[PDB]
Amino acid sequence: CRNVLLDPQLVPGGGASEMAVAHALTEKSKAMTGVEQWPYRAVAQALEVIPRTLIQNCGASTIR
Amino acid sequence: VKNAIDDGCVVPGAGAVEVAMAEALIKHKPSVKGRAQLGVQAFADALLIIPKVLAQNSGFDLQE
Repeated sequence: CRNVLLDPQLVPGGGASEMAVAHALTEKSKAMTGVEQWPYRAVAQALEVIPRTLIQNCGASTIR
Repeated sequence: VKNAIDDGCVVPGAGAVEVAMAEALIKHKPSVKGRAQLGVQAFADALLIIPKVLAQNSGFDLQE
């Protein structure tokens, strides 16, 4: 409740909040096109684990 | 392909017929003993190895 109170913005759980930021980060990394792109490319890809994990968890094929 | 042009008959491919017999082998049709009932039960599954191995070699599941 307090997290709703402290933050009164409800954000969609899982991959919705996940894959969203990734492309930004990539585009970010791509718009930055430095070395730090690779961390963002790492970070944006670091996000994808949990939906993958959820697909890992659910029993379906994740990379699909 | 000559076996197609020599023969007026061609059997349909892509493993669609293997799932087709496995149930068409519907059992206690070998009510005889249960050894033939295994002989069919073992055999119904051997039919599907090609439909398996493809969906296997393809994405998703060879089974699902």
